[PDB]
Amino acid sequence: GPVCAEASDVYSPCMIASTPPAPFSDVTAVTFDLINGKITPVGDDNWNTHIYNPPIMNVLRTAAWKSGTIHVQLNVRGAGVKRADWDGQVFVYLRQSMNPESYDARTFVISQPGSAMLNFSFDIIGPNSGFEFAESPWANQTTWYLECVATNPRQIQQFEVNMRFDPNFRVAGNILMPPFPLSTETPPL
Amino acid sequence: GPVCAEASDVYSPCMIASTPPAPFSDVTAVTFDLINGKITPVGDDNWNTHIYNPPIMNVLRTAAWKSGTIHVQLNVRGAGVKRADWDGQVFVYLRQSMNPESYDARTFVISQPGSAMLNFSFDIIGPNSGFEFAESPWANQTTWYLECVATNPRQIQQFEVNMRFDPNFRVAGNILMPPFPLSTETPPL
Amino acid sequence: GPVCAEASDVYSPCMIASTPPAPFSDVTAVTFDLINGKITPVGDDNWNTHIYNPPIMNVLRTAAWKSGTIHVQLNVRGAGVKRADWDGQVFVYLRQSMNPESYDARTFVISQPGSAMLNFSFDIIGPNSGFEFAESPWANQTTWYLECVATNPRQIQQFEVNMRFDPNFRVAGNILMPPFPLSTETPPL
Amino acid sequence: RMPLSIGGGAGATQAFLANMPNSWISMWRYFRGELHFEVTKMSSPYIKATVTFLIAFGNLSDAFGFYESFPHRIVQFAEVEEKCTLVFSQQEFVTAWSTQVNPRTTLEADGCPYLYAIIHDSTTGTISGDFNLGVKLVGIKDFCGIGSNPGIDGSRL
Amino acid sequence: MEQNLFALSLDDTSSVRGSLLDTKFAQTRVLLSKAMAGGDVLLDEYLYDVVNGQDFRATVAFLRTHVITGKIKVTATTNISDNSGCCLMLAINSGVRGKYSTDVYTICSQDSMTWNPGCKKNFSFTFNPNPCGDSWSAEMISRSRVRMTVICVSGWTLSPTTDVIAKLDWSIVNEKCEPTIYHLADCQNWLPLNRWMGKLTFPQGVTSEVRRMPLSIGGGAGATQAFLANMPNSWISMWRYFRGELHFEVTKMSSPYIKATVTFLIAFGNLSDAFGFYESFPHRIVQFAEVEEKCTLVFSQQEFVTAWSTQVNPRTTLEADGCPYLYAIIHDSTTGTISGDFNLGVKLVGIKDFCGIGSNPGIDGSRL
Amino acid sequence: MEQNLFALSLDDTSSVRGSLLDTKFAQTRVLLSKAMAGGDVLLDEYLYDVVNGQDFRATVAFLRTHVITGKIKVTATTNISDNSGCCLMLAINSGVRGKYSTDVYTICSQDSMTWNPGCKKNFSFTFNPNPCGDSWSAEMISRSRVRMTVICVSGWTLS
Repeated sequence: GPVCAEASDVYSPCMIASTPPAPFSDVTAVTFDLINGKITPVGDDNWNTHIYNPPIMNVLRTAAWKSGTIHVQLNVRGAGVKRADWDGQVFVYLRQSMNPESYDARTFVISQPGSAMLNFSFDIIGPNSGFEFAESPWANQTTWYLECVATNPRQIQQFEVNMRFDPNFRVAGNILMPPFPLSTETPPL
Repeated sequence: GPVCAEASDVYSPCMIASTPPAPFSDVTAVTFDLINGKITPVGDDNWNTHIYNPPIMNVLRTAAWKSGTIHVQLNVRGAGVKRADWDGQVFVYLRQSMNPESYDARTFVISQPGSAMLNFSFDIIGPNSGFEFAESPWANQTTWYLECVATNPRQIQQFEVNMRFDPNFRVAGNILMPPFPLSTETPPL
Repeated sequence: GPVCAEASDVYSPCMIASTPPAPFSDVTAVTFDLINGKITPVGDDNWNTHIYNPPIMNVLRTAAWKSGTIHVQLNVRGAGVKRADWDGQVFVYLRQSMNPESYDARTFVISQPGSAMLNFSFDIIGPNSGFEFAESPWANQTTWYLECVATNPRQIQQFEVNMRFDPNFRVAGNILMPPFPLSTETPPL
Repeated sequence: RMPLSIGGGAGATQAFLANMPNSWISMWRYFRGELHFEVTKMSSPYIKATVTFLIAFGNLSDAFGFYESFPHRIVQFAEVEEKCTLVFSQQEFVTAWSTQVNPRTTLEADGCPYLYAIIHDSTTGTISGDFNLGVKLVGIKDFCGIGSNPGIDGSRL
Repeated sequence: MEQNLFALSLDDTSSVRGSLLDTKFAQTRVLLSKAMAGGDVLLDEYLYDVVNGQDFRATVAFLRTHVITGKIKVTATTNISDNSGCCLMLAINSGVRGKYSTDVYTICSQDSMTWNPGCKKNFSFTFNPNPCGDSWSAEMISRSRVRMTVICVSGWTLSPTTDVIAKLDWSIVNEKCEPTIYHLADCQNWLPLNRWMGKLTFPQGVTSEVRRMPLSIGGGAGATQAFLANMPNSWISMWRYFRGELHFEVTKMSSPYIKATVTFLIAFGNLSDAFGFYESFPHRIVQFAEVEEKCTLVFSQQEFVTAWSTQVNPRTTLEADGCPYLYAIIHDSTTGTISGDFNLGVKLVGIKDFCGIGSNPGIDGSRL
Repeated sequence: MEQNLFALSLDDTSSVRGSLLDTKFAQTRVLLSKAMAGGDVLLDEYLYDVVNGQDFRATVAFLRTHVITGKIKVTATTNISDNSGCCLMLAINSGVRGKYSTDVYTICSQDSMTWNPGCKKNFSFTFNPNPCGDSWSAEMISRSRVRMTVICVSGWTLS
C-alpha cells in the first residue's frame, strides 16, 4: 500500500464463525474443514457458526473425487475497539489432518487491527489419477482443515472463509448427502 | 509499502455518499447500484448522496445491453479523528441481487484509519451473446450492487465509487432515461 | 510490505509547496499545474511555494506540443507529530480543467502518518496527431492539474511533486518563455 | 450553428438528456472522422428555401456576408424530395476536436468546429409557416477517438 | 438553364496552389531604425495578424481553406550598401507566455532565417507552422497563437543616411509539410537544435583575441539571477552525457569592410589566451568574401574521444573543466577602413549521429 | 537562402480558373417586393459595381487579371411555391445613355436569362461581356460601363 493491487474474481462465502460472547476472555480457536464444510470449535467454547450454501460449497460437499486448486480468502472482523487498545492476533494453520502427529502445511500470522484479509490457495491432489476423495480410508487420503486462533476473542468478532475454484478444478462422482438446511447470511445493518 | 505500485488510468467518480450527521452513532450502511446509478441507504438513515454525470455513468445508465469488465475504486474518507482513537471499519459486499436469499460475490474488509482505497473489478456478463440487460425479467438477469457498511459513521465521513471500463467493454441498445439533473462535485477547500 | 518492491528510475523534483505557518489550522489545498509549472494555492492562504528547474520542468514549460506518459511521485512530509496524535489526511485529485463543471480523472486518498509517497502516471494525449498543446483555445485542449488537500496543515508540512518522462514521450515546437529565476532546493540539515 | 462537440448530451432546464451512442462517443476526449449528416425537410413543399451547409468556427458573426468563400454544399429541395445527405470529408478538419466543451465558453473563444446552416436566399411561400429543417448526424466514418474523457457535466457550447 | 446545385464543385477542399503570385497572401512592412541596437525587436506580432487588412490573390483562399498541405515561404527583400551590414533574424515560434524574452538565444530554435542585408540581396525560407503534423490552417494558427518575431542581433556597423524598410512576402509554396518531433531515443540520426552558441565580438586591433564557447550546451543561456530556455536545448539536457558530429553554422554580422580571418577548433578550457600554438590542433580557417556570409563548420567523431556532459556546474573554472570547448581565434587581426567590430554569429544547427547517455538529474544554472 | 527574384513566376498572366468555388467573385442580393408590377426595375447597376465590397476566392484575381478568356456564369437561386409564379429577366447590355428605357423589349437583346421561379428552382447562364472578342477584363467592363439589369416582366400571380 497505500495504492492496492486489484482483486477481481467471484469468491463465495462458505463458512462464518462468530466468537464466543462476554465475559469469555481466554484464548480460543476454531477449525474449518474446508472440503467437507464443517466447523468444529475447540474444547467446549460456544462459538456461533453457520455454513452457507453457495454453489462452491454444494459441489465440495457432494463431489466425491476432486482435483485442482482452490483459492481461499479468510476475512476477519472486527469489533469496534480503539486502535491503540488492540492486542488481538490471528494465527491460522492449514493442516492435512487434525491429529496431533500431523504437521502444518502453511502458517499465517496476522495482527492487523479491526479487520483483515488473507488470500491464499492450495491444490487438492490425490492418488486416483490426480483426484482426492476427502477423508477416505483408501490410501489414507485426508482433507484440508483450517485451524484459526483468536488470541483475544473480545476484539475478534468473527472469521469468514470465502472460496473459489481455479479454472483447472475437476470433480467426479457423487455422494449421498442429507438435506442441507437453508441458512442465509444475515447482512449487517 | 512503503514504496507504492503505480496507479495509471482515468477513473471517473460516479457516486458519493456522505454519512449521516451528529449525533447519529449507530452502525449503518448504503448500497450503490453500480450499473443503474442509484444510492439507497439502509433503513431511514439520512445519508447525503449524489450521483455525478461523467461519461462512464451516462453510458451505464443509458446502455441497455452491456458486456465486459469494469474496474472500481472505492475511496473512503475520513474524518479528522486522532489515529489512536479510531475504531471504525468498513465492510463492503458485491452482490448480484439485493434480496436476502442471494449471496455475496465478494467481500472486502478494511480498517485503515482516516482514509482508504480499494481497487477491484468484476465482469458484467450475460445470457444474450455475452450481454446483460441489468435487472431485466428476461432470464432473471440481475445487476451488481455494492453494499458498504460504516461501523462508526462519526469517523467515516463518506464513500466514493470511481469506475472505469476495461477496453473489452461493449454495449448495445438504448434506454429512454429521464432528464439527468446537473449535480456537480463540490471540491474540498 | 514489510519487504518493499523496488524503485528504480530518475525522478526529478519539480514543485514544492510548504503549508501555511501557525496558527492557521483550517483545511486548505493547493493546485500544481503539472504541465505549465505553476502553483496556485486556494483562497488567500499563504503557502510557501517553489518551482525548481530540472530538465523535465524546462521541457514541459518550453515545449509546445507534447505526447505520452509522464510518471509522477507525490511525496508528503511530515511534521514531527506523535503518531497516535496524527489525524491529518491528504486527498489528491487529477483534473483536466480547474473549472467547477469538470470532473476528476483520478482521486487518491492517503492517511499515512508523518510521511507518504504516491506513484501514479497519466498520458498526455491530444488532437494534433496525438499531441497536446496545453491550455490552447484550439480544440479546447486542456492541461492537467493536481489539486491536493491537507485536512490538517499543522501536521502536513509540505507537498512535493517529482516527475519523469516515460521513454515514449515526444515533444515538438517551442514557446517563448520569460527568464526562469534560479530557485534552488534548500536541502534539510 | 450546430456544434460538432456533440458529446455530453443535449439541454433541458437544469438538466440534460442522453442517448447511449452520444454518451458512448463522449468516452473519448478528442475525435475526428467523415461526418455523415442527413438533413430532412419538415415543413410543407410550399415553404421554399435554399440552404448552404458548411463547416466553420464559432467566431464568424451573423451579417458576415462571405460564407461561400468556405467550401459548402447547397441544398434545394424539390416538391417530392425530402431527404438529403451531406458528407464532410477528412479535408474539412485539420485535427481532431473535443467531444465535450465547457458550457460557459462563448462562441468567440471556442476552437472546435461548427456546422453552419445558412439561408442562401430567403424563406418564402404563399402560405404562412416556418421553414423547418432537421439535421441528424447519422454516423462517423473512419472514426478516430483519442484519449480518455474525464468528463464535463453540461451540454451546450 | 437550371442545374442541380447540390452536385456542383463548391465543396472543393483543395490546398492553396499555383504560381508564387497566386499563392501570395500577405506583405509586411518592417521598419529598421537608422540607429538600431543588438537585441532589438523590430517586429513582433501573431502570424495570423500578418494577414489583417490584406488583399492579395490567395488572401481569401488562405483564410478559408480548412487544410493546407503546403509550407509557408517568407522572403525578405531588404538591402543595403556593401559598406554597411547588420544581422536580422526572422523567427517563428509555436507560442508565448506573458512578459517573454526576445533574446536571439530564446527565439532561433524551431524555424528561422538569419541573414545580413549587406551581402544577401534577398533571403527566403520555408517552414511549417504546425511542427507535429503534415497540415495546418489559418484557424489553427490564429487560435494556437503562432508568433512571428523579427529581431536585430547586431546593429548597423555603419548607419545608413535614413531609415530602412524590410518587405516580407508571405506565400504558400507546394512542398510537403514534414514534422520535426523530438523524442527520447538514445541513438538518433539527426537531432536538430538551432542553438545560438553565441555572438562573438572581436574589436579592431592587434591583440590575441580568443573566444571560447562551451559544448556543455544544456541548461540554457544566462541572464541576471536567471536563465533562458529553448525547447531543443532543454531537450538535450534530458540526457547526462552526449556526443556526435556537430554542425555549426557561422555567420558574418558586420559589413564586408570589416575583415578578419577566424580559426575554429575543438579544445579544452585550460589553454590560455597568449598561448601561440593553436594551429597545432586540427582546425578550420574561415575567411569570408564580400558576397559570402555563411559557412558550415563540421566536427567529426574523431575530434571527441568520449561523450561529454550536457550541463556543468556554474562555479567550475576553465582550469578544471573537462568538457570540450569550441575556440574561435583571430588568425591575423581585425581590420577595416571604417570603425566597427567584427561580429560573428555561431549557431549549432544540429548533431548528427547523436548518442545520448544516461539520465540527467539536472543542475540549475547556465554558463561554465 | 537567396534566390533570383527576377526569374520567379510573379508575372503569371493566367486566366482565372479552378472549381466553381475558386472562381466565384461576387454575390448579389436582389429584393423582390411582396406586391411588384410588370415593367419594374429590381436591380440596375454597372456590372463592375457588383464586385464592390466583396471577399470571395476569385474576387482579387478577377480585378487584377489583365485578360480573362473565360465566360461569366451567373446563377440565380430564387424560389417560390408552385401555387405562385412570376417572370424575372436578368440581362446584360454593353452600355447606356441618359434617362434610358427599361422595358423588357429594349433590354433582352444581347445576353439574358428569363425564368419563372415557380417552376425552376434555380437558373444559370453564361455570357461574354465583350461581345466582339475572345477576352475581357475587369478594367474593360468598369470603364466600358457594362450594365446589368434585372427586371420583373410579369408580377406575382399570387403574392
